[PDB]
Amino acid sequence: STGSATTTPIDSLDDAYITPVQIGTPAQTLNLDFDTGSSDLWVFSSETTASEVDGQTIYTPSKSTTAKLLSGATWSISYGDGSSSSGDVYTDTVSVGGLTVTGQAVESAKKVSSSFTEDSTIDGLLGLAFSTLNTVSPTQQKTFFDNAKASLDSPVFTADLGYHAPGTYNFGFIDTTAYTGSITYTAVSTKQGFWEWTSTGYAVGSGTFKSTSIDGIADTGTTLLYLPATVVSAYWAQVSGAKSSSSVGGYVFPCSATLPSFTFGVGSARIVIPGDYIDFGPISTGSSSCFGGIQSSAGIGINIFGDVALKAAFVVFNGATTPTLGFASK
Repeated sequence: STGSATTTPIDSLDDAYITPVQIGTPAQTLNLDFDTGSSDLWVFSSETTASEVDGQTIYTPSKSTTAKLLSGATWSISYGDGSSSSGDVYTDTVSVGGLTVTGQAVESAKKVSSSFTEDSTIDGLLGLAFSTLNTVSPTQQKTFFDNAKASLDSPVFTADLGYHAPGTYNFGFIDTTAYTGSITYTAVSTKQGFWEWTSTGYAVGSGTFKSTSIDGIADTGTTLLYLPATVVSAYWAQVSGAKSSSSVGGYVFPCSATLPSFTFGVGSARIVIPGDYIDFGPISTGSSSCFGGIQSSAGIGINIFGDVALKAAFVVFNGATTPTLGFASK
């Protein structure tokens, strides 16, 4: 089998991407944030504290004839950005772009933190990291991809995120029309449960390429590119008027400035992030100070190749017995 679904930016900055997911019988369609940095499929629901729902579409398991309580099961997650949610668990039928999993754990939120409530466009998350990170207790549950894997034509999914435009998640096949050149594959460590890999270096604009190993994660659920402070400083030093602002919480720059591209290494291959992808707009309405899309990972404890980086590529998440990642230009 295969599946293919369009993913759409939630706002004009590409702060996140939402993908429609059918849950239950009859189908309830929720728009979920596909997150290769986590491993829980959780939804706003009829069980979510009423004061914590503000515009989201909810899953109502009592209206699904295929929903079954996973008795005794609870879940609770905290994300790198400080947000969190928790609740209980049902199993139900979940379809993405034509691909159906029966018996998928659907984690129903009883509580969500303020940032989730405040984002009316995201109805939940669909985790696509390794199932070892899944928070369901007492019995850890499998991701949608893990459940689908054996049925897929090939045990892969691909992320093709758009810049200020829709893109595509495919399951079970590689669309050879969706990228240019060849796909370069690189090794993955699953030891932390992430799609963790080592970039071979970077360049800033037309500058020479610096060969240096940068361990990080391919994370569709993180908006920006977070890299070591050395790398980030080298980038922003090429932007007139850029500075790191403690009060804002990262590098800002005047919008009158021209952003250089940023190149990252995948083996001997190179992915070029155009300068415009690094502009995240005014820090506040009407401000002339713009927020940067490349920021320091210092204090996160890991480097994160988030959407800013991934949307410059066609990315293969290869779930073969030994997982790997593939990157192509597009």
